Amino acid sequence: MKEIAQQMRGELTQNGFTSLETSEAVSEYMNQVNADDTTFVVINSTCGCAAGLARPAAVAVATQNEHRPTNTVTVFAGQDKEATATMREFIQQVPSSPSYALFKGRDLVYFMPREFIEGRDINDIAMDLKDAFDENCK
Amino acid sequence: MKEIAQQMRGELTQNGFTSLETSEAVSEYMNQVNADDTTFVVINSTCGCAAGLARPAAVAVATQNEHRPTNTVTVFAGQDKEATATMREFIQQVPSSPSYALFKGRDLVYFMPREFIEGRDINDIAMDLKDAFDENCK
Ligand SMILES: *SC[C@H](N)C(=O)N[C@H]1[C@@H](O[C@@H](CC(=O)O)C(=O)O)O[C@H](CO)[C@@H](O)[C@@H]1O
Ligand SMILES: *SC[C@H](N)C(=O)N[C@H]1[C@@H](O[C@@H](CC(=O)O)C(=O)O)O[C@H](CO)[C@@H](O)[C@@H]1O
Repeated sequence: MKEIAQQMRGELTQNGFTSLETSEAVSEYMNQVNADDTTFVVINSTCGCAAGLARPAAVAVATQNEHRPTNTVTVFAGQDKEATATMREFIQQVPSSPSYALFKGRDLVYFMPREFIEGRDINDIAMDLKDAFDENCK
Repeated sequence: MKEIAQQMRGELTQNGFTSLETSEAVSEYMNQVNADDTTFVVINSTCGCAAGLARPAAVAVATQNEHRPTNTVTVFAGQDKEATATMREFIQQVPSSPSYALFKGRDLVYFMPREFIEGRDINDIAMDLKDAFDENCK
C-alpha cells in the first residue's frame, strides 16, 4: 500500500500536479491563489475502479487542453486525511473520492462527485473536464 | 482517446518501461535479450477497471522490489495491434488484456491473465508480482 499510494500520487506529481499532504499546506496554497486564477483539484483514492479512471482523465485534459487551469493540485483521500478534510472545507460539497473540484479564486465553479466517475467511460469523463475547463479557464 | 492512451502508456514509460509499438520492435527486443536476463511485459489496455489496476501494481513492484526484472517493457493491446500480436507469439498463452508476462531469456516463466486482475485488490495483485519476481529475478 505504501509503494502503491506513492505511485498513484506520482502519476499526478510527475505530470505537473502539486501534492498537498497536510492541512497547513492546503490552507497555505488555497488562501494564496490569485482571485483570477483557476485551480483544479484531484481528490485521489487508492481503491475501487473509479480511482483508476480518475487519474488518466485528469492528467490528459489538465495538461493537453487548449483552455487549461492555472494551478493543478491534489489531495489523497484516506492517505492524507487532514489535508483532504481541509480541502473539503474549501469545496463545501458532499464528500466523495475520487472527485474533482475546479476553483476560480477561492470560489468553487465546478464539482464532479465519485458517482459521476464510477462506471463511466474514461473518454466521457475526460470530455466533461474539457467542457469545464473550456467554460472557466482562460 | 489519443491523449488518454498516451497517458496510460506514459505511466509506464515515465517509470522505466520500454514501449514496443511495432512488430519489428518486439522481435528486435525479444530476440536480443540475454539468456540469463528476466523480462517483465505489461500488456496494457484502455478499458474497464482491470486496466486501471494493472498499471500501478506493475510500476510499484517492478521499480521498488528487492528482486527486480532485468528488463521492463510494454505493449499496448488494442492501440498497437501488430506489436501486441507479435509479443503474444513469444508468450504462447491465451490472449487477454491487461495481462502480465515474465521471461527468463526467451522462455516464459510466469503469466497473469486478465481474469486474475479483474476485481482483485491492487495490493494483492502487487503481492503476486512480488512473489513472481522473488522466485525468478536475481
Ligand atoms: S474504495 C473503499 C474505501 N475504503 C471507501 O469506502 N472509500 C469511500 C470513502 O473514501 C474516503 C477515503 C477512503 O478511501 O476511505 C474519503 O473519501 O474520505 O468515503 C467516501 C465518502 O463517502 C466515498 O466516496 C469512498 O468511496
Ligand atoms: S475493455 C473492452 C474492450 N473493447 C475489450 O473487449 N477488451 C478485450 C479484448 O482486448 C483486446 C484489445 C482491446 O481493447 O480490444 C486484446 O487484448 O487484444 O480482447 C481480450 C482477449 O479476449 C480481452 O481480454 C479484453 O477484455
